[PDB]
Amino acid sequence: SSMSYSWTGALITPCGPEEEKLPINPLSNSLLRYHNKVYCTTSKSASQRAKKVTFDRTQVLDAHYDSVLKDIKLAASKVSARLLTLQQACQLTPPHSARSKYGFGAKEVRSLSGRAVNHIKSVWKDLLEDPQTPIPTTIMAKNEVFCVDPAKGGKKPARLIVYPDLGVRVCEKMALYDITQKLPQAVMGASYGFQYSPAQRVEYLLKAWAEKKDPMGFSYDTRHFDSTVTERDIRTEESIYQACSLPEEARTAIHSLTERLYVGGPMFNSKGQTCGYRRCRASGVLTTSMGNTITCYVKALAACKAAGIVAPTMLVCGDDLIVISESQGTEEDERNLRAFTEAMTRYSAPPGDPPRPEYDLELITSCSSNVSVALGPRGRRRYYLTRDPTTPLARAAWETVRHSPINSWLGNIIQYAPTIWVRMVLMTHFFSILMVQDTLDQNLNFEMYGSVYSVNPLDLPAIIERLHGLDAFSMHTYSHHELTRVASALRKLGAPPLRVWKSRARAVRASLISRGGKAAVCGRYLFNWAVKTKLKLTPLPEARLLDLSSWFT
RNA sequence: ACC
Ligand SMILES: O=c1ccn([C@@H]2O[C@H](COP(=O)(O)OP(=O)(O)O)[C@@H](O)[C@H]2O)c(=O)[nH]1
Ligand SMILES: [Cl-]
Ligand SMILES: [Mn+2]
Ligand SMILES: [Mn+2]
Repeated sequence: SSMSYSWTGALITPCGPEEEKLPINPLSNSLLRYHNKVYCTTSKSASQRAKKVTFDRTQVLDAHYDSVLKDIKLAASKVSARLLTLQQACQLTPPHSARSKYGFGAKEVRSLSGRAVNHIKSVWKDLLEDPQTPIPTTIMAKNEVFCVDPAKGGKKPARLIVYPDLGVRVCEKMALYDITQKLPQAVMGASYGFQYSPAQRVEYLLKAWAEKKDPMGFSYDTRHFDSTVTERDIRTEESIYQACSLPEEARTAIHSLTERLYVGGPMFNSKGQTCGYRRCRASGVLTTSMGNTITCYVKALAACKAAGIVAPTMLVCGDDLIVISESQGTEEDERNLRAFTEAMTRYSAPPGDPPRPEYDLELITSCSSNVSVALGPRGRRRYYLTRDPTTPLARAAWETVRHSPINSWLGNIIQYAPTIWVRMVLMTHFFSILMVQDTLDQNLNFEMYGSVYSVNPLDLPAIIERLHGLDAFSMHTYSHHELTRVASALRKLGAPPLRVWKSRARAVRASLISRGGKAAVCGRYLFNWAVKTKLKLTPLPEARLLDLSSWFT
């Protein structure tokens, strides 16, 4: 039995000055009017979060768990992984990664400066030689943007981010980067959710649904997952990494990282003051995503067995889970789900919201998204991935000296291209703004899973065809759920309604077309929905030539 | 902060 955290009373402090909202939002004040509703989480609310994630865990495992873990270790044993060289690990450091306390930053790391390389040499040697001394961490509040929600308390408190010095972060990669690239896929196979594009995720869920004689589905998410992860879960994570075939030196670093960093340690705020002690997942270590996903998978698969879920097909992404299985009748389904939740709760993975069984695929939300349905160019049902557009619209209106929301618009257009809210609202706004700026042909960054991809706005039609298919330009007759949710979100943020967007889009389309070239292709393909007499849209040659593999894997 |  253990407390997730203990605290000294020292504040969780900010890094520098927190971003200020301005009196005019010139890029987004034609998108929506209720800018008062759009806020960024700050260190100010960090103490409120701290309180909500500090609690006593008392975990109890059973034979279901023991049996699943056994099978996972076995599957792990088929993996061979290597150390990264110090230098390879250095080059995987993101360009703005928070600098070391020891006199260098990401720039020096990525260029293999001598002082940075030498410091990292001594960090690595010290990991091989001291398997015990706790490694210090910094605790920080995440800054992210949401729309106020009266129901859910108004403003969400900032999540807590916990990470070690840059020098240690490089070492983590040396020991574990290769494992992060191989282990989840080896132990989960098709259940590993991170490997799928939106269309592929959709295809997978539909496939799973059609395979059952009488399907039932549900989603699950753990409340404050990192805080629920126990010291023992983390040692079990090690035992799973150690089941791979590894060179001896990696075994030793992995063990030291586990005991000195991953299982816990002292936390300092940005001012250097002792803040607390952690006995749970540090979100910010290399193993955050792999560890979350695997430990979620272990618990959830064991809980399925404990609950009597028949013929489970799982999709797991971090602490986000969908299970599609054979219905045993709604009465047993409901009982089985309570047993599932009970087992997860024993396993120290308690729910934010209790799960419930569903028998219609539209009604299952996971990873903030859900499958919906519309009609394609030949009048066939077409399934696609959508989500509540509230957060995307709020982020679309985050505009400060330090931050442009244009990249946000782009990321949503790519990921959610077939949706009614992207097609009618975000595409219309994006193209209008860039045209008026005369920056249509300037490349933008599309950010995904921490990676960044340079995209030209005028290549979107090819990109969208490749990622979502040509159907993405002719979806119509969207679902009641989706029409309702979109209209409501637009009202809530003070944006024009869909019919006004349709009028704006007509004019955006005509302006694009009038420019000829790739712009006119954007107009014809991306806004064929806006005109009375549809055009016949044919496969784009450039789309065949595209390889977008890495974007969603 | 990590993916
Ligand atoms: O910016 C983020 C968001 C989430 N997570 C990790 O993913 C887990 C699940 O996140 P979720 O969105 O379900 O929120 P939580 O379960 O933390 O309340 C977290 O506990 C973190 O370990 C993270 O590392 N960074
Ligand atoms: Cl069709
Ligand atoms: Mn969660
Ligand atoms: Mn989650």
